[PDB]
Amino acid sequence: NLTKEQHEWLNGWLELWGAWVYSGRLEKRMSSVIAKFMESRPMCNDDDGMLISQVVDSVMYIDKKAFGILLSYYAHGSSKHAIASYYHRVARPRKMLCRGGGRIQKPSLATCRREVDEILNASLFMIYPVLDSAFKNRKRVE
Repeated sequence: NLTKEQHEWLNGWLELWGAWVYSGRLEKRMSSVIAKFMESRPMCNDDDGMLISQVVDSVMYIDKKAFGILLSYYAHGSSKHAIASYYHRVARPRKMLCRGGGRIQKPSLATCRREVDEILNASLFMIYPVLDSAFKNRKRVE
């Protein structure tokens, strides 16, 4: 988990970046995931939008599911509850280790809400050091 101040800082940047992405300003070549997402609010400037997009793509490409959830929340502006409702609606049957033995069952809505929150938190944790270093790298060289 990030500290409260680190979260406020990164969440702020991701809100600005998300609005910039949603306005269509990211070139398709810079991220196929973002481009595919966009085929289906104050904003940062273009230099910052590109820098953040390169950071996010370079971190989140490993987990397309989490990447999509990040884009739903920050770019489209969907609430965590709205993302979890759809996540729950399309969820696959899972092997659940219950008391007395395992069973096959689709996850509850409460479980899907917790998982969406955890996925967003884990994504911000991964993004934070890379974005912090990206801004510091730009400052150093320029």
